[PDB]
Amino acid sequence: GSALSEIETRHSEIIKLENSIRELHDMFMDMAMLVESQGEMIDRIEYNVEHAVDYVERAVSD
Amino acid sequence: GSNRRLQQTQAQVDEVVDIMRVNVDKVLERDQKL
Amino acid sequence: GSARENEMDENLEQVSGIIGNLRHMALDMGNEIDTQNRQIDRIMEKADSNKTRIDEANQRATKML
Amino acid sequence: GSKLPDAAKKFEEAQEALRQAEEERKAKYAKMEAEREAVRQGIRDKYGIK
Amino acid sequence: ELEEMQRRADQLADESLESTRRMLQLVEESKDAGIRTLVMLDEQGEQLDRVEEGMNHINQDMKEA
Repeated sequence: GSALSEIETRHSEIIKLENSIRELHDMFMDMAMLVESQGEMIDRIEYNVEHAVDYVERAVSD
Repeated sequence: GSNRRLQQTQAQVDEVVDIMRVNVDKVLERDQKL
Repeated sequence: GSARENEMDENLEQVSGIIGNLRHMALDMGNEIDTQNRQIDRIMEKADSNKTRIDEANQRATKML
Repeated sequence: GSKLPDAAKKFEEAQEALRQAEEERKAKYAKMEAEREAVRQGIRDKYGIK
Repeated sequence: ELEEMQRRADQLADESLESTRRMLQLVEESKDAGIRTLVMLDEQGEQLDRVEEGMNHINQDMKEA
């Protein structure tokens, strides 16, 4: 009872807190994982653009 | 007592969790656009 | 045993702190990403417009010769 | 006599090198799209957005 | 009876403590992750602005045609 229970309940409540952190953390990881990957795709649109620029730009000046 | 400080903490998280969910969502819409 | 809990209580403090930080971090990402998502929406409209523009363009250039 | 039906084989081998590059590169992009849409969903469920 | 209650309680408490420890690594990593996440989004912001400028230069030239 009140001696041991006060614990057990504090203990329980902590697991709640951990699992919340767990999720939170998980979300933070995936988040990075995606923005990492997206960064890559993006710098390819940097490649695609930088080119299309050189091309059309150079195909005007007379 | 310090228990109250644990309640608080949890809230503080559950808040952020929700926030982030939404942000992950946003990001999915982003990843899609690429 | 107060020593035990005292370490516990200082761990939670410490945590609670960092969860602070992560809050802000979250909020910031959010608002900022939206911004970018807005930017990407633009770029999609512009590229679609240059599709239509470069296609009708070479049709006149090769229509000349 | 003249000995150049090979240049036909040299350049025809090049041309299938071009067929390989772009028709495969098109197929590889198709599957990566689908399989990262898988990833996109996998996690979407992980957290239950809709 | 009561002897086993206090031993019990001692283990339950430690488990909890170890969790605080565990919570802590989690939160650390989450932050690092947050920061890196942001660095990325920030420089990605630059790039995109450059990409927008690119799409504009096109708007200008094809306007000359």
